[PDB]
Amino acid sequence: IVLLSSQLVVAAFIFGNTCKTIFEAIIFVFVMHPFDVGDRCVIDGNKMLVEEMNILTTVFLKWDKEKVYYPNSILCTKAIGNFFRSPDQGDVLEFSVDFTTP
Amino acid sequence: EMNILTTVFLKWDKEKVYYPNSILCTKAIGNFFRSPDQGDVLEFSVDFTTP
Amino acid sequence: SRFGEPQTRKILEFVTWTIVTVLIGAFLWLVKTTLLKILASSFHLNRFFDRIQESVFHHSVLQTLAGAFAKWVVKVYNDQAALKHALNDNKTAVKQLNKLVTAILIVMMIVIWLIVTGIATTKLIVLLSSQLVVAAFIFGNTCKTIFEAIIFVFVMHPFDVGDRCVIDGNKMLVEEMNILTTVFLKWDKEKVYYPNSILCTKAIGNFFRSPDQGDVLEFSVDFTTPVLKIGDLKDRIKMYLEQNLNFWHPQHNMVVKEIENVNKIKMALFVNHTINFQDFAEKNRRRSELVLELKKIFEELDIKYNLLPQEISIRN
Amino acid sequence: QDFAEKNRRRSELVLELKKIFEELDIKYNLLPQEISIRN
Amino acid sequence: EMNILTTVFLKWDKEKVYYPNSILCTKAIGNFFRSPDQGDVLEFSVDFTTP
Amino acid sequence: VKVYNDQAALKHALNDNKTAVKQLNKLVTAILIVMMIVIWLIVTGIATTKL
Ligand SMILES: CCCCCCCCCCCCCCCC(=O)O
Ligand SMILES: CCCCCCCCCCCCCCCC(=O)O
Ligand SMILES: CCCCCCCCCCCCCCCC(=O)O
Ligand SMILES: CCCCCCCCCCCCCCCC(=O)O
Repeated sequence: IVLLSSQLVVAAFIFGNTCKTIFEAIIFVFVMHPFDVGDRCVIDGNKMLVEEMNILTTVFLKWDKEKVYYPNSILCTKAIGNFFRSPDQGDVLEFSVDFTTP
Repeated sequence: EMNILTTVFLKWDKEKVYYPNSILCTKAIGNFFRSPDQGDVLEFSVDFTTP
Repeated sequence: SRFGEPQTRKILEFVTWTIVTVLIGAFLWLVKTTLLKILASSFHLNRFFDRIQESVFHHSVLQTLAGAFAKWVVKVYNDQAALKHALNDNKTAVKQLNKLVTAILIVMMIVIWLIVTGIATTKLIVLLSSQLVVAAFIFGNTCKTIFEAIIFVFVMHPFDVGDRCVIDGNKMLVEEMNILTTVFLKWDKEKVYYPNSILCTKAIGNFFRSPDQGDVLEFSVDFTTPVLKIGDLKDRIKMYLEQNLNFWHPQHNMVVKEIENVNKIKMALFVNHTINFQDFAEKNRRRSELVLELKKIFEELDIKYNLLPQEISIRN
Repeated sequence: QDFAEKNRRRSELVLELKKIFEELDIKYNLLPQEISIRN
Repeated sequence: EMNILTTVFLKWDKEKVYYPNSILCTKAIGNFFRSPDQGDVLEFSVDFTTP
Repeated sequence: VKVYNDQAALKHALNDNKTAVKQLNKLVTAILIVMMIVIWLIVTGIATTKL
């Protein structure tokens, strides 16, 4: 019994960090829950559609439908926009005219 | 809205943004609500020869 | 490259414990074997079973035929090769995992035997304990790295061998997969060794696994272009796309984006290809023809862009 | 959530702005350049 | 030359450069020697009115 | 004389890619010697347990 417990401690020392990552990803997916499948999200300015959610990764489609795999261990530290959940959105048209325009 | 793990914000165009508190807490945050009357600037230029 | 190429009392106590240790060993052996079999199988069985069956079908057909055709025949052989390479790399990776695990299993069993049997004495236990602690630091990052690499390769599995992937804007073909590295070919066929410990933190694109992809043609026209010519441009583009349905889906959008000064209107044409971008050269050939069609339409409709006029004052 | 639709609506607004500038005769001009000629 | 702690490289102008292996271990490394025949690109532009 | 000069050039060209192995050998050996000192101290019983 002692020997078994001793090795669990060693394994923790060595692999605890990967277990930590998996757990953090679980919290991101089930507790924070920033998006669902089919939502358009904005990550680093990229407007992407969520195709699939998993524990370790999120699969998105870019505007040109390239499939992209993001580790959840990375998404956990980003600010994520979600258009699906947004209220009516606004916009801007910028332009310029001559100084002398009455 | 506010929560323990994440703060939710709306941008000027109203997209909804989920922003983890674990990153937000290491940033400097301005707050216009709590601010006193604020100031502003108009920059412009004129010709050198203007008297 | 594979792709892209042109005192019987004490004696019995001893024996009893030796037998127990041996059984522990067998148990762990069984566990080890089982986990590797699961990993090795599920990796492919639940992902490309169907590609294997397609390959078998086409070869059955070729054998039958023997009793753009050439382009088809070549594609059939290239796809079979890709599956063979994926299969061999998986077998290799699993064998490498097998060696790492077998070796640690053997070592721990030696230690277990020595201590449960009473052979190791207090001083030996102290030294073994220290050796393990020191090793824990030295090989600490290595063990972590290998573990993460295993999860990346077998669990996350963002790409297979032969897939055209996009990493940090670099469109690269996967040549080989291993536990510590992935080998990629760049568009100019430079061979790149890319560590998995880095690749594990990136967003990785995969064209092979993508649905039909879209594209954009951006352009500008003069601000004075009559709205009627803008309407004719939209109509002419629609007719072009509808006459080439082997290349383009009927759905497209013309977006007017911006008015700069009162001189320029910025526009973009959004189109949809009938292919994904695994064949990059083919994508560019189809796009190239669309760009030349846009050229032709502008000439026929007399769509122009002029620079703003400059007023000049002359002193002597 | 639907970008193609957003852009269609925005495009019509951009073209309306174009139309208004033309009808109201709103322009932009470059600053005049004085030239001295030494032949 | 290659050693355990460092790799020594020559730049195009033959400057001798010493890299810690500890930093090379985290880089993507191209290898021309091991590459298949390589390709290239010539970019250019022409007038819009070119027939 | 050309044959012997070419032989020397080739032996060096081949030995140049094995320098890392020679370095590893020295490292491993140093470790091995230390391990054997410790083994000697323990197996002969000369060392005591407090030390
Ligand atoms: C606490 C960690 C121990 C378990 C280690 C095994 C890896 C975590 C479980 C993987 C679940 C499947 C993840 C999604 C895979 C996919 O992208 O299809
Ligand atoms: C590792 C454990 C994490 C869970 C402990 C924190 C509890 C959740 C904190 C709020 C963020 C998620 C919002 C859920 C909706 C709600 O309950 O209001
Ligand atoms: C770090 C400890 C060893 C890891 C397990 C064995 C090696 C795993 C596979 C990585 C690639 C090494 C083999 C190919 C080398 C080559 O390119 O010739
Ligand atoms: C024996 C421990 C020494 C500590 C340094 C660890 C590496 C072992 C020594 C081998 C030499 C490493 C390369 C340095 C360059 C050279 O040898 O010229």
